[PDB]
Amino acid sequence: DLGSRYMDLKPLGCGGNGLVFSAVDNDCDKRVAIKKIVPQSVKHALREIKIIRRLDHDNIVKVFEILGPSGSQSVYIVQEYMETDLANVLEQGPLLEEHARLFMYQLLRGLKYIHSANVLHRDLKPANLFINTEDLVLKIGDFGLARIMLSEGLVTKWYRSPRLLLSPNNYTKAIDMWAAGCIFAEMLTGKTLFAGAHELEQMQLILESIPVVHEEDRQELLSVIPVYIRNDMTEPHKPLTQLLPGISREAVDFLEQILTFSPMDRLTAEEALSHPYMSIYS
Ligand SMILES: CN1CCC(n2cc(Nc3ncc4nnn(-c5ccc(F)cc5C#N)c4n3)cn2)CC1
Repeated sequence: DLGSRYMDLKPLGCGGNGLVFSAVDNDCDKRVAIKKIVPQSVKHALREIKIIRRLDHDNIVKVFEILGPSGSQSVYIVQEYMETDLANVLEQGPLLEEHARLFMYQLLRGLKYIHSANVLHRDLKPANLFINTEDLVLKIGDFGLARIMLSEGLVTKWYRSPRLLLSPNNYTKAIDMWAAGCIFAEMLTGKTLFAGAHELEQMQLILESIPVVHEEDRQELLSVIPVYIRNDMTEPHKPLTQLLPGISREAVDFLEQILTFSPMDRLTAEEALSHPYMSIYS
């Protein structure tokens, strides 16, 4: 019951920072999502506020207000209420190719925007992608958004690129592109593309399906895991076509251009939108 504006406070879940509540705005009779934030946390909240406050795109969750002691402009981030998240949608099964393709287009539009603003998403995963099922609108959650320049066991590693498994602190625009490809594959199958228990099993799963076409990358992998490194890494044992058996050639071909081992062969959000597979939303 914090403030006179935000009534009927009901929990929605838990973010990587704090709790999320669902509340009704008293000014306009429309629902909002409020993030409560409980030092090193003070510096981390200051950066997050400055960024998300200046971003406004159709595929980025809208941030309405920044509050503190009960409606004063701990911190409270008031943002738009979305019907559900992608994780919830995919728990009910895979999507029709037309829906996976439409959400991928929106995800890429949202990424092209934040990348253009030199912001990246450090935690791109289906739980951070919000959906309004009637409108078929996908929006990228604000938590995780950062400038390009405790509870560790609870952070998801399944959408991490091979480069991010090898250099865990270095974040780039390309790492978001890998996660976008993993999310697309998951929308089509309903299953996690690479579901490794630890960083070692993860890399082994990717290496079973993704070709290593550069000697620099193969030399780097030979130092980390010599046993599962062959002389010809150009031909995986279980390629992407085998991991997505029911889905179309067009979709697998597009995904093969995103799920590249090296960030230098990978399509940027802008290049992926220009690809004939995405360019169909004129
Ligand atoms: C457990 N499962 C049940 C369904 C649930 N759900 C969430 C919404 N709407 C909604 N709209 C705008 C939001 N902005 N942040 N955020 C979050 C909500 C929960 C959370 F953990 C992290 C974030 C973050 N960032 C938002 N949720 C509708 N249903 C998701 C969690």
